Amino acid sequence: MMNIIKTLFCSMKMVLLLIGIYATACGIATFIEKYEGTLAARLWVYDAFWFEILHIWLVACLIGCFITSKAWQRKKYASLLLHASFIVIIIGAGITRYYGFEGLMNLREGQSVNFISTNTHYIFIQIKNPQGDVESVRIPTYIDEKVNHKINQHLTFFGKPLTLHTEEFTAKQVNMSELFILNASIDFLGKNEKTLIMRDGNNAPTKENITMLEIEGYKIFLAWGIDNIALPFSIKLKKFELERYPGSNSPASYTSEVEVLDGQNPPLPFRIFMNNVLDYGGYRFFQSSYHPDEKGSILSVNNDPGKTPTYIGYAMLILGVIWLLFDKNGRFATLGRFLKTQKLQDIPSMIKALADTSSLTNDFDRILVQDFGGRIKPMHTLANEYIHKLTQQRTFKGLNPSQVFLGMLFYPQEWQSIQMIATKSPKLRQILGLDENQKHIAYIDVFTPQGQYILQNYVEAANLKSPSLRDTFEKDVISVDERINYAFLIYTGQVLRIFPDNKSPNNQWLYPLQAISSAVAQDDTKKAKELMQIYKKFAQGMQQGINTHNWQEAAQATRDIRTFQQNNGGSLLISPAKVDSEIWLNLYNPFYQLTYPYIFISIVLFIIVLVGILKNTPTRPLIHKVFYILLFALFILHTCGLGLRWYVSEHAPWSNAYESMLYIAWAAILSGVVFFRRSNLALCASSFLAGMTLFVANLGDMDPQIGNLMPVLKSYWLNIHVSVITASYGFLGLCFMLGLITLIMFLLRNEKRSQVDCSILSLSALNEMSMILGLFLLSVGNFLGGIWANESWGRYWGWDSKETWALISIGVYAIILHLRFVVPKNFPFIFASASVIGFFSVLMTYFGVNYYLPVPLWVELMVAGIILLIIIASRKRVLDMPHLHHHHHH
Ligand SMILES: CCCCCCCCCCCCCCCCCCCC(=O)O[C@H](COC(=O)CCCCCCCCCCCCCC)COP(=O)(O)OCCN
Ligand code: HEB
Repeated sequence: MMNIIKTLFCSMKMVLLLIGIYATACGIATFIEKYEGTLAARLWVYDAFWFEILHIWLVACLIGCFITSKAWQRKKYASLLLHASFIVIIIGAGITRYYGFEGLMNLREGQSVNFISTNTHYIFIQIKNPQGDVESVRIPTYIDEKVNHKINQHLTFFGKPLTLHTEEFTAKQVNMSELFILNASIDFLGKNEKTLIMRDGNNAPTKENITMLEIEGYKIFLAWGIDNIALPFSIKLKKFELERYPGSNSPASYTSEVEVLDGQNPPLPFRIFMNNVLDYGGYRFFQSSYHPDEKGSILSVNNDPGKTPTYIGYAMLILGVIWLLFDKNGRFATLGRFLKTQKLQDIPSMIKALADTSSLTNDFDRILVQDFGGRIKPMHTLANEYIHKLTQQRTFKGLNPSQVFLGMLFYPQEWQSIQMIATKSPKLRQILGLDENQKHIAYIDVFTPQGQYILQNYVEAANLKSPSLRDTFEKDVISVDERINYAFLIYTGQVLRIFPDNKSPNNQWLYPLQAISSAVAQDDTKKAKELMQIYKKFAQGMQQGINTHNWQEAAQATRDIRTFQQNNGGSLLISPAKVDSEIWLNLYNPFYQLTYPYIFISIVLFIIVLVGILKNTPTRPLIHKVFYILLFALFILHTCGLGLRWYVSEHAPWSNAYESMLYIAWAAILSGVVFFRRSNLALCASSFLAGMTLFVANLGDMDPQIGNLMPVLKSYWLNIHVSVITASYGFLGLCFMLGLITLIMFLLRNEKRSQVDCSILSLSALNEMSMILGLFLLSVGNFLGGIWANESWGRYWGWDSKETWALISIGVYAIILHLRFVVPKNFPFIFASASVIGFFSVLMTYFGVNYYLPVPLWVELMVAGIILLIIIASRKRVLDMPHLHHHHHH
């Protein structure tokens, strides 16, 4: 009966302590991860028995706390669903612990492989009992080099049980032989002995057949290394392939094209692009690496039956959050009701010579060109995309993208010294030099004084391992290699994919040069000279134009080009009206500009409402009318622009990732405008959500902008995830601000102006509401990351830097909220203190981890002020939170 459990003291008082213990453990894990720099941290905490008991303790106490609170006598269903989920989540992780297979699969031509090779290391012990039997055991013993654990496993049953010990990693490798030597001792009745292990290479234990001991009942077999597991079906390669970028002989994309077969089930072919996955059984396969002989490829493999229950838990959690945010008698709506109750050829001047014309651009935008992905495009968009992926700036020093495109084409050697290419990490620039706080590099910078492309070796080594989770640097090298190859393609004309190779579609659409040299010269063509003199006139007029500025000869040349394409292309020839309309859209669309107002308006309305409640009198409805009218105007403009988007582009609002989040922002601002011509803060929140979603979506088309043949980060899950996390941190910052304001106000009250106490209560309520929103959004967000990882790059959630700390933020804010039930009185001041203090978890997750993947006394200057403020303000902390009052009272 529960009376004993009450003497176990399972109640909020203890649930808080368990959550705090879990948080501090998952935190300290980060520091030991750094200092040990290895899996040793997982040895101490993540996989230790600590959690394997603490999670059960937690679940049981949750159950007990709901029982003692009689949560099911009251109806309260939405909150039940919420804590119902976490139980499902944790039990799912639990099952994932025991049944989570893992390993690597070595696919090779004509091999017909059956074995997974595990990355989990193991030691092996076997004894041929005098009965010549096979008693065997496998012990994990996951040491590598930074940790050398004393084994304590002593099991066998043919006779007097085995006992074993490990001493020291006395390895002597020379890389001609992989001598991972290690010394150990073994015990048997009257026959204890000392031994050497010498683990073999990570490929497979075969040489470790040492056979250290022989006597029947004493014969022994020891090994240390990887084990293998057999699938129920065979796999083989059809033909591996690895394309190169032409300008660097560097790898572009992997392709497997494998086959699956069984002894009676006929073979099934299957295809795997570098981002694709195979699923035939419970197993799932991720292509992750290729052997440098380029005749075999490695697949990452996982099986985890815990997936479906955990997904059910995620769905339950989403539904619970959405339901609780509106269910009356929920704390959020109840605080809302409380609030409502109380209320040659040099660079300089070439930029000008390009910019101040626009005449050619007005028509060269109108040419039709291929992306060589397979899609025709109007020039403006292709050049926009190329310039945007080279320079992440929406615009350069000048030169609307088409202008810089022409410039790089026909004044190349100058732009070759311009710092176009963007680079993130300073480590990469450390190879190229000039390691200031630079944002860009020049194309010349990547070459030796000789013709050597210097980054080639770094990238060639990195791409072989980059597809998995990796250091930033391992991503930056390949991104910059891609951008460099694209700039090479922009040079020497290999992007001006104008001329069709045949009158019938048969579309390849050749370059300028090899068009003349090949198809044009090879085939009769006749249009040879025409095309020759057309392109030559183009080049001549352009190279003259920088001098004369009345270069319209290139404009007539462009008319010639367009007429040629018009009378040489087939049905692929888009109508001129549609081309004009597409460019017209790409210029006029609002979604770039609209990022700022949705934020600014929300903040400016929020601050004035804050000034209102700080003096406890309500704001005149005049401002409500004004700002609702402004939101209405922005909404009308946005809706019409989005409708025009749908009208011009057939992208079917179940569209590309970019437009989908535009529709989500539309929905958010709509919810704002339609249902809430009642309360200003609803406009604030709705506009802020729409603004954040819009900004993240627009950014999602800037950096991930496609070039050719490479995939990008357009996955719906990742975009939603980033947007949610950003909004959550915004809400949490607002919480921090409000709490700090409460702490300051506590200084002011002197019993002469009791109104400030009603203001205190109002602010505490608003802060708690905003923190509830923050916590719910952060909860959903953090798990969307685990969803994304599971379906994109690999296994699942995994104890990882910044992930544990997002979990710590969740944990701390959970502590803060339920806290209500523990602390008996003076809730306002307590809550203000905690709301300010807990912000450091978000600050960690956002900035600090990037330092701690030291004494920056800036943080000391911050925390000392916070501490002294709390100190002094505590002197007058006596207030309470009733829910029925007016005027002098709340
Ligand atoms: C259909 C099949 C039916 C089978 C039969 C019925 C079911 C029997 C079930 C038996 C279950 C026995 C075990 C129960 C206790 C296990 C508790 C620990 C579970 C756990 O740690 O899971 C981790 C998963 O990661 C995680 O992500 C854990 C989730 C996150 C942990 C915290 C929970 C979510 C956040 C909210 C917590 C509370 C908020 C405040 C903190 C494992 O680790 P791993 O993934 O590395 O495993 C791969 C290792 N090779
Ligand atoms: C998501 C996040 C979160 C988390 C993590 C949590 C976690 C928790 N939690 Fe929670 N909760 C929550 C969120 C939360 N939570 C909310 C939102 C609520 C609602 C409030 C009210 O309604 O009151 C609650 C509520 C609640 C309550 C109250 C209800 C009644 O009626 O009584 C309790 C007791 C609890 C406990 C708890 C515990 C023990 C734990 C550990 C696991 N919670």
